[PDB]
Amino acid sequence: ESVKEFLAKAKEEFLKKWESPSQNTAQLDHFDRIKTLGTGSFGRVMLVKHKETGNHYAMKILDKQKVVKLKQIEHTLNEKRILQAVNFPFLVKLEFSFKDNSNLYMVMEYVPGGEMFSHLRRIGRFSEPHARFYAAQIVLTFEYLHSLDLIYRDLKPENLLIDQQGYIQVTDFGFAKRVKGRTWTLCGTPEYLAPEIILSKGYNKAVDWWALGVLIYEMAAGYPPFFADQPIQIYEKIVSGKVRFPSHFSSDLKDLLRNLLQVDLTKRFGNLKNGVNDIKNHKWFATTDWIAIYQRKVEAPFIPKFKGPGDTSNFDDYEEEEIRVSINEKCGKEFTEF
Ligand SMILES: Nc1ncnc2cccnc12
Repeated sequence: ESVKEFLAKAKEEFLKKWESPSQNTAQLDHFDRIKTLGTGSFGRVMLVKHKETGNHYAMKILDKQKVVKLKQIEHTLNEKRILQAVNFPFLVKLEFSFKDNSNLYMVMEYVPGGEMFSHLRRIGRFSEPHARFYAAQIVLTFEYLHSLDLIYRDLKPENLLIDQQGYIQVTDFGFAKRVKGRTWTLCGTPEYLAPEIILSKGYNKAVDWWALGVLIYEMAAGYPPFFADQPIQIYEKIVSGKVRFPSHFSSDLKDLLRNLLQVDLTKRFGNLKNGVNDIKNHKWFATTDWIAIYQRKVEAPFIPKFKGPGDTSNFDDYEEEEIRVSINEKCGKEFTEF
């Protein structure tokens, strides 16, 4: 009942913000630009510093004209509307949003420890206790999101930031969506796509649980279970029903992964009548204190090395390009609700 009442209150608070989203809560010249942290086909993420408070933030900047061209309008409205409405210990916090003639802006707490991707590649692979610590946070985050009728759809090591206490902060809600029933958009990263996405079926929250299986495999092995030079070759392996496990995997880990990487979505863990409890009660999680994880009372496997809230040493170097704002408004109608 404690879990039921927790999720009931979580949905109440989410729906209130979902129905009346915040808008236009800062502007660009409130911030100093420090460094580019990441870049993509229609946007980038910048470390900025608020000029009055001195607080650091990660500012995601989306070029409206490129969003329209790459057909991401609904997705970018999804991302901001969901992000301003959620509240959970392992979700990055959105502090401000706003738009101008050229760009959409989402200003989030800056997580200085870097992406899980970098740490995993630097160490090679995580021990099973280490992987289990991160996986538990994802299980709880998906329990939270799915109860709000949200699907995340972009689980991968690059989107999991390690914070100052060594806990996960999920970033990038670019593909997240509120869904009652099924949805159909082809999106995600090829290595992490469930078979039903590849086969163009109407799919549901089960694709997140599949992605968790890929993520746990990758954390524990150092590479994802379906790998190839071309995406088409990755897709053939995903739909085949065949995964090979390293010998060092425990029997409990292999058993959990066979049930998360179940190609038949009606037999996949997290999508059965017991929902998430088939995962939480699995023998691989027998040592996990779910409440202690939620309360951030478990000592983390490692704390990232960084010097302070403005340290960027755990992120990589990108060409520094202008943040240009046109003298004319672009795509005003398409982003009216942002
Ligand atoms: N919130 C963030 N904090 C730190 N680095 C990031 C990189 C990409 C996206 N978001 C962030």
